[PDB]
Amino acid sequence: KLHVVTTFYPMYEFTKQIVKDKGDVDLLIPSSVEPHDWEPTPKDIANIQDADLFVYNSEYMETWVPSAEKSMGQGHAVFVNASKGIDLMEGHAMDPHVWLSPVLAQKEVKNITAQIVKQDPDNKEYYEKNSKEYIAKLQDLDKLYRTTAKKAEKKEFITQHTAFGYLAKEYGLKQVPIAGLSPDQEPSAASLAKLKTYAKEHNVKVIYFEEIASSKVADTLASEIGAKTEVLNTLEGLSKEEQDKGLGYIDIMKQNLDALKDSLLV
Ligand SMILES: [Mn+2]
Repeated sequence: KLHVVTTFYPMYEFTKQIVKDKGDVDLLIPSSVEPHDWEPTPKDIANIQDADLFVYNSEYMETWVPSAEKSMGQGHAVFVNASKGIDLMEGHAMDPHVWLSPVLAQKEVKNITAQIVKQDPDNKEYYEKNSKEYIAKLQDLDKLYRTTAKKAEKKEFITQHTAFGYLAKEYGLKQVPIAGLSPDQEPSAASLAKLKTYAKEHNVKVIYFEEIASSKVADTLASEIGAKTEVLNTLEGLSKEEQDKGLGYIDIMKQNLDALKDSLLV
């Protein structure tokens, strides 16, 4: 019966994970479209005040929320951000990718459970039960990263993006991004020469990207940088396959650790 509306995927799962069958949860941003820039339509705005609660990640993430809450009211859906209580981090422009930390993730699950139990105090034990059980999985997940990081002597991983800033900090890891580096078009002669030398003094083995690397790129990097390319994705979205496959936060996050391994445990 409880109706909750969420922004992008990770917010959706956390919520549903604690609510399960006791509530109808949906996601405004379909898992296959950039959430960062996504902008709501009048229809979406309606469904928000239409629901019992609206869950979002951070005002620095879904930058359209603050405007939405104002142009709506309180009698309608009760807004609730999961990043509430998280000291954020060095992004003015803050870094909203906190859910990419199994620890901060737990926090969000707590922050959401709160508003959930409040809104529907009857099913209190239920929501509470599920919540604890997910925080467990999340903690079981945290052990892995915390174990692999200890057994790792690399402590640093090169990337093309930088959404993994909170995952690094949580495990004394260093996320070193590169200049003009895209998974689509290969780097410029000037950039490549810059990255190339950086790999000579860091014995760089793998380079991660937001999505799969194209032929050109994946190839050039091999010969030129003499390195490979791995994914390491932000649970910002899910491929149609993963959806039908069920692969979620814990699943896709485990994938992310694997890739890391092929660099940390060298
Ligand atoms: Mn992002």
